[PDB]
Amino acid sequence: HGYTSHGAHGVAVAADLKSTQEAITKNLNSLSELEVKNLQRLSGAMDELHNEILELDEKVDDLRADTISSQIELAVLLSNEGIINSELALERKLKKMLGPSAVEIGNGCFETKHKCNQTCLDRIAAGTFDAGEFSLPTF
Amino acid sequence: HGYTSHGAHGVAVAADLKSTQEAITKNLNSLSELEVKNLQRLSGAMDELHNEILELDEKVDDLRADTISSQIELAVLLSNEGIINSELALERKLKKMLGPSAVEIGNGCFETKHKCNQTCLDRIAAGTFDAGEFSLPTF
Amino acid sequence: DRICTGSNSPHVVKTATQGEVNVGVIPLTTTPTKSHFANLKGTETR
Amino acid sequence: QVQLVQSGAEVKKPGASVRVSCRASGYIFTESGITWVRQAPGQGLEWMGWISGYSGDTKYAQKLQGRVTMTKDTSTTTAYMELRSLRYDDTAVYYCARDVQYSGSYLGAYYFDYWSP
Amino acid sequence: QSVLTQPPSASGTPGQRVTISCSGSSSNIGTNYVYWYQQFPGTAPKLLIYRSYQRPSGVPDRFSGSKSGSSASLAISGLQSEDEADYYCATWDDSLNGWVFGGGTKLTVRQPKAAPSVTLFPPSSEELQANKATLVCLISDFYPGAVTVAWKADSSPVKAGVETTTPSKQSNNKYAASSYLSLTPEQWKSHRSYSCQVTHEGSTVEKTVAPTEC
Repeated sequence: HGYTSHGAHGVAVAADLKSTQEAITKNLNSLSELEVKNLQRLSGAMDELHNEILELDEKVDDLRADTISSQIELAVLLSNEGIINSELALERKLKKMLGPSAVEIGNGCFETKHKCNQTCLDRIAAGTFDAGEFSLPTF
Repeated sequence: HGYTSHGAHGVAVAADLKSTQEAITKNLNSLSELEVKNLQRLSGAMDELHNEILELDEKVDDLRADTISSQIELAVLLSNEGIINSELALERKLKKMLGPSAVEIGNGCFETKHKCNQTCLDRIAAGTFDAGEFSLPTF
Repeated sequence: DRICTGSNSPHVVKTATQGEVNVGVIPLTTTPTKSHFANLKGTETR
Repeated sequence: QVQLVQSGAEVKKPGASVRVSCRASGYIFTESGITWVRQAPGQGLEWMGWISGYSGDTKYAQKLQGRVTMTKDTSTTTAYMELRSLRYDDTAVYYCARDVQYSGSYLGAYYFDYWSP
Repeated sequence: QSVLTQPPSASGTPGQRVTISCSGSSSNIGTNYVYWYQQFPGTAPKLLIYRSYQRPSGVPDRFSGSKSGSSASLAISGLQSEDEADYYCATWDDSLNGWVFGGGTKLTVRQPKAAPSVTLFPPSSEELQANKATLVCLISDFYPGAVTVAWKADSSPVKAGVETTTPSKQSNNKYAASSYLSLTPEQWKSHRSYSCQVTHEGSTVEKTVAPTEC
């Protein structure tokens, strides 16, 4: 994810590393550390003798697998919801270093009173942009 | 939670009671009213005679405790998510009584054209602030 | 004049959407201790 | 008045056995138990085991399983401890004590109260 | 070697508050109730504190029970002369499937604390001719009357053939005690040196003999 510059100077493009670094893997590890008990044949069972008990065993197994599955599905659904809704913060970081020298367009864009070339944009990407250089009100 | 005033008049500090009053306890009561069935020894069991049945009992107990635990953990996780994400509304209440006499900084701050002392700030905390007194456009 | 909105966060809590976060915390848990048996409140106990 | 009265002092050659008696008074024997604790001269306390006055159920200290036996007699409200194969390490004072627990697994959720002389 | 660890000695001037610690593990004090017993010489122990914090009837509020993790503690405030006794902590231990006792702490409340005099006797020539050997370690003039004794063959511990007496109030209300290390002449001859070290109030006084010297 990144930022773009327009004007008669051409079209400049830059990227933000903190956003990218923040961006899912941790989420996955969280999903992957889930642990659940084993479900094996019970030891006094005896296929020939006690079938009924055995049928109930089968029942408890199936029921387990089902429930635990539902739970997982939920965890995932929630997780995906977060990942997609989070996709607007960069906007706020850009607004931070301007001053009211630009207006909020709502398009995720601003209109700056000066012009911004590539070298100018890399400095905003690095977060080192503060303009008294183009002399306009500073936050 | 509250609001702060800066200037050559010193630094004023005030608190908002509705935010504080709104602020977790209800959430806790909601968590605490959860009720679940008992899980005791079954009455026809007989330790000596029917062990296999008994082993299955054990199985159903363990499985229950596990599932219900997962469910709870979820409820809590969700609840905490809400509590932390909610932490930005005060901003909107302050913006309400100004007029466009101040600009949104995005820092959670505004720049007012007049000066505000302690007595002036307590009136915004009380929500009684409307400025025709400092005569500027009224909402 | 500028008007703004306004700590140490050693306690950690678990959350499904935000992962593990630093916060204070209200504990919901206890590890009870082994004691002798007694009479169940509302009920006969044989 | 809760009383415990034991048998007289004993002296034995190594390899023989001792039966120590413990008669109970002043409480409902059949709803309590007896533990036994011993004390080597000038030393600490060693738990030996417990027996129910309700069921005769017993639990002995791991080091003394095999060598020790406890029994009890509801009629005379008396408990007995037998220690076999005496060695010089068995020289000690033997206390009995009223134990509050009398049924269920013996797991130290209860405690013992009054000690005999 | 006790499962619960109690200091051998605790002390305080009359009126002061002294504490006695008791140190265990997860299987015992960590998961179980603690009990305290008080014993005067030649008497049955008596229940002093039960279920970690409770007082039986008769037991003054001067006695107080505490517990934190795998350690418990007995606090005796307003210390008085009649509190001179031995104090034992006990809890169930789920690992050993039985009750366990601390080693017992002796509580001394009327004299300045004095370090022990130690004198160590090698075996006599007479005794060695009878094919026997005994090391005699005599301990005297210490107060309060609680010491622990350790022996060394050269610089490695010896536990076999050691007999220590309980300490005995002596001629001046101080305390004395003795300890013996029985050896074969064979053993005695095979070491450069032997030691008797006496620990008293967290302080050790050592004495050494060498077979070769006279």
